[PDB]
Amino acid sequence: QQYGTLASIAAKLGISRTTVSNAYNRPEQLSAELRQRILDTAEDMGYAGAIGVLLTEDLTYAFEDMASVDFLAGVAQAAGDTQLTLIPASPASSVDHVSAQQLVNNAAVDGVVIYSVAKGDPHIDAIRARGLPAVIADQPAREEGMPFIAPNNRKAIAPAAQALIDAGHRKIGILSIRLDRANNDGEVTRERLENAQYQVQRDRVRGAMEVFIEAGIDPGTVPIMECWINNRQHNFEVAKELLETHPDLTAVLCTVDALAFGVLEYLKSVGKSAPADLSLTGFDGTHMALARDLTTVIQPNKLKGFKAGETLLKMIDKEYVEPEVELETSFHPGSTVA
Repeated sequence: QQYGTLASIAAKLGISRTTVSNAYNRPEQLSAELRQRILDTAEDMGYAGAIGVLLTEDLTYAFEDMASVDFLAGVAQAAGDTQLTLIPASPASSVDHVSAQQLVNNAAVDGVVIYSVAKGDPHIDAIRARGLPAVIADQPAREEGMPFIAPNNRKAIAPAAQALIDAGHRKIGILSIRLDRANNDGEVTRERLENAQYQVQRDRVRGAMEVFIEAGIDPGTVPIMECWINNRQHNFEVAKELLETHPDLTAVLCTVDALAFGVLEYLKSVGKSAPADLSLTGFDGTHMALARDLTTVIQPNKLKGFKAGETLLKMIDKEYVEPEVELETSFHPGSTVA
């Protein structure tokens, strides 16, 4: 729309903004000819169902995890006057198909945007069994009949791990969020990582590790901790444990900006800061990350959401959509280098 629209219309016609307003709210205040002129001039100026989003997190996540809120803004922009229904799906390993299928079959939507769900998640199968048009964002990749939108994580993370190596860091630690259904906080074992169903996490860990290996670092020396639940409180805890357990670490590479902030809130509690005491990297590029000028990987989350919702709507409208789209990311040198 853009600010001052009524004033512009009045200016172009040499009348008052109230004159223009009356054309809309008080037609009787002016002649049928001036009303038409105001309306046409407005024209020259350019002046039904519901879709869902399956979140394998607590409904709060959609409003407290800033990366997800930027994504959803994007889905909100594609869907115009379309009702948007957030569907809270439990990520617990106890969930079976009957539970997932009842949740899904009771979602009053014409389509669903699957947001960052583990590969092999029973909700995915439930959606397929219902034949609900669906688009996937971030993960899971390679689902038949379900368009996929995401950046190449193994590659998008390279610039961050590389930046750490270029500053001569070798005692590096890694932090991640949920890697699998079976709950796990703290140390991540090779087995949990290798069998991780939460691609993105697994792939961002892998891509970073691949850059460290090329640097000479032996994988077994790089500690990897995780927090099953992604909270401000858990991000803090998992950061304390890693730095408290491996005090010799000079840098910490995070799979998500949130984790980096848990590392900053932790360093802060012990009088330290970053860099100086510790070099850290993030991934996402949230508004807060950029304000702190955190070294991180910028990901266009709002665009990812817009393409997601658009792809969904075109699907429901029997339009053509690309089966796979790779979103580009860009490294943000930031100021947590040293």
